Amino acid sequence: XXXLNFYLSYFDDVAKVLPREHYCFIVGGWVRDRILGEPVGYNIDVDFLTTADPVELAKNFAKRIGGHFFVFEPTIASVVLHLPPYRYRFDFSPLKGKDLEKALIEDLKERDFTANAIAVNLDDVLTIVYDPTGGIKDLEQGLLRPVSIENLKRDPVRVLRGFRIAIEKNLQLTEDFYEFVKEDPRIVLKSAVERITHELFKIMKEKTAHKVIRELYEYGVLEAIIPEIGRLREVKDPLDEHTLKTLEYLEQVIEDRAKYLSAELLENFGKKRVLGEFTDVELLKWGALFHDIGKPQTTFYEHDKVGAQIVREIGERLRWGDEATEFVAKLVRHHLRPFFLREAFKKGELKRRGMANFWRECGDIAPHLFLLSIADAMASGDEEEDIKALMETIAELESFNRNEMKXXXXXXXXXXXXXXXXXXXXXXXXXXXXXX
RNA sequence: GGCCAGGUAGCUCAGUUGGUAGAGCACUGGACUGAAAAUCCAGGUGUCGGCGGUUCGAUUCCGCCCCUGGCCAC
Repeated sequence: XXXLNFYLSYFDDVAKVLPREHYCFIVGGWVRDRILGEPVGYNIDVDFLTTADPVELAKNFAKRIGGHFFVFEPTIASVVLHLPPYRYRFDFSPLKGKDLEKALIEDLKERDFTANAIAVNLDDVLTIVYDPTGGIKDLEQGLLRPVSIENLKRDPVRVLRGFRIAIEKNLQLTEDFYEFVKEDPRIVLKSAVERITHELFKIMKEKTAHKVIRELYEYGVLEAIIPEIGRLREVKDPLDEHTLKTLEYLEQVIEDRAKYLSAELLENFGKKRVLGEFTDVELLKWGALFHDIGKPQTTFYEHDKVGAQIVREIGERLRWGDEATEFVAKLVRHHLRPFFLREAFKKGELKRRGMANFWRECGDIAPHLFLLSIADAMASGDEEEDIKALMETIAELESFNRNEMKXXXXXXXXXXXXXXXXXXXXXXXXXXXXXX
């Protein structure tokens, strides 16, 4: 054990439920988050270790705060409270033993990292902390240290969390972690697939993510999870450096998306929800990772379609959404289109036909496609003239869409009259002529 | 409570832009057979999980539910 800021309102609701003879402990992330003094976000996650009945506790607590109560999995209980601006999650876990303190420490020693192993008493919050793993000492040094490499081997998905949190909380992972990763990167494959997928996305969520992705490529964890990435190396132009730099540039372009896309294209950008907590932005970055996955398979003619099917296979395997992998695949197939239309514009051969076709085929990925094309044009070292030509091409497409665009009898006649419309009796006579 | 994948004949499974339904085991009858095996030919009354919505037309598109399975601490 080592010795106001730790306060959360709903902790009161924990005290008005929890019995007089039972004790409660605040454990894990929320402590670390607060020790770092990091801003409490709109998403709040708190973890508890209680000596009372987790089911009863969570039930009455949930009835108090007006959230939904549920249990899963050493069964752990949870309460979820969700309204549009803020979302709370409280995980309640059982703590049993003859000795309280010994049991608490016993639990804390099993956790993934030092900073996560810190715990406090709920009553002292409403300040003596428990960190047998010496978390705080590492937090002062800006270090993220696994409690044991055995703990990381027991639950290999933690190996991914290390990469995430270190970037997310801006900490430096210690040496034994990287050493152990170097040993067997493949270890992550021991835990469940959906957890790896979820962590991968959670990494793709933050804007420094390209650094972590590079770390996963160099340490070969990414290859272990996504084998098709390793096949970017066998072809020399450096393709892997090209794609990773394409990703970094895509994040830069994403931050600059306001000055590139028009207002109507920026309107709904980022609003598509995938896997519940993630947006089409993550899908954009994933699209940047896979933007050329087809070059090793095939000058490379068909590599975009091949890319699409490969991405589809990956989405199938890694248990993404159907709509998520569909979106990313569609993003990959069309990845070279703005360059083609750019080539049509530079020679002045681009007209209403090609624009109409472009907005017909894919209008949904248009902003994503534009940003991605810009990023790729940056990573390939295109001359400034070419870049500006591309951005003016994009300008022309948006300019075209914004203003300049304004048994079977039903099936063919309706479609034909709708196509011809894109004057009742006249059109009727036209349909009558269309019949013969 | 959240995400993901499935729901189609008794069992078990296909079906990328909307039309009228498909296989195999199994089951019934029949044929070659002293007999049978096994093989060939014929037989599917399916509220395409459920109720609405757009369409003349929904297994397919959209919306809301039901059921089964997989995941959900740090």
